[PDB]
Amino acid sequence: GSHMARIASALDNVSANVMIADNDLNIIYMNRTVSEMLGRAEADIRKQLPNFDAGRLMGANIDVFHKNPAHQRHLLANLTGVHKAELNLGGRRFSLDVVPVFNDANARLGSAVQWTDRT
Amino acid sequence: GSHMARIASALDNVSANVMIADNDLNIIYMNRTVSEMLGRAEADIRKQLPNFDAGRLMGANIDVFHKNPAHQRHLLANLTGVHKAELNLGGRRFSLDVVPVFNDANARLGSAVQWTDRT
Ligand code: HEM
Ligand code: HEM
Repeated sequence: GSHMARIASALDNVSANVMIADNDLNIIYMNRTVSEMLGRAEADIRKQLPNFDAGRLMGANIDVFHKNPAHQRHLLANLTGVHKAELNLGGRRFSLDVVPVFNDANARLGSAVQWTDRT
Repeated sequence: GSHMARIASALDNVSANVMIADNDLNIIYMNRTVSEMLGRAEADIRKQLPNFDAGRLMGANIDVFHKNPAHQRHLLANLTGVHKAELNLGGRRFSLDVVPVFNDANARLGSAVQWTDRT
């Protein structure tokens, strides 16, 4: 019944770091490699985001990590295909692959995001 | 359906190198990064598989690259969760994350494989 849960379970143990957000940009799943990766990156990320806490991402909204929350919400709300954003956080480089997820009626369910730590 | 076509399309442009095989172990989709990655690794892979051609992988059966094709077929047909294999090809190391793909009725459709070139 839940497509997001099916995708999360299938991807839980793959190499690719994958985080899944719902339509409100709440983080609802993180696979094992992404949790581990963000744990390692935590020190560096704090230099720019001092209150960032990797152990507390599940159930957090991504707003809090965005200067202008209205911008990402509009972009993300309107995605028809993959969006490749590139972030520099505290000296660390990340490529994000943002993948819009739909049901069989074309109704948007949320976003699957691949993280790649380029550094 | 087609669930595989949806998956292939959603992943066509992600960073993760992804290849998709059907129930008969025919390669039916390759995303962009996996094609490029296998193109770069072609010379080395030829040292061990002299007839390997990265440009001719689409539609090929993977039997041809396996010493005991019956082994992989049995293994793959029976997967319920991710299978993590490690390959050495012409001195190159690859991690494969093999993800069994099911429809919402639990009927197996094929296999999505993430490739990572560890070298
Ligand atoms: C939860 C950890 C996350 C952190 C720490 C983080 C941090 C950032 C930062 C620092 C920026 C740059 C602008 C700014 O700082 O105000 C940014 C931009 C952006 N974020 Fe993320 N973010 C996270 C998760 C996500 C997720 C899950 C998505 C999408 C589903 C996303 C989508 C975007 C987009 C779309 C932009 C700007 C897009 C562009 O201009 O290309 N973020 N983020
Ligand atoms: C298309 C290019 C491919 C090449 C060149 C390749 C090559 C190989 C090689 C050399 C082996 C080791 C067995 C042996 O040496 O005979 C192997 C094993 C294996 N292959 Fe692949 N293969 C490819 C694609 C795929 C795909 C798409 C799948 C999954 C659908 C797959 C699944 C496996 C599995 C399951 C094993 C055995 C894993 C284990 O026993 O741990 N291969 N492959």
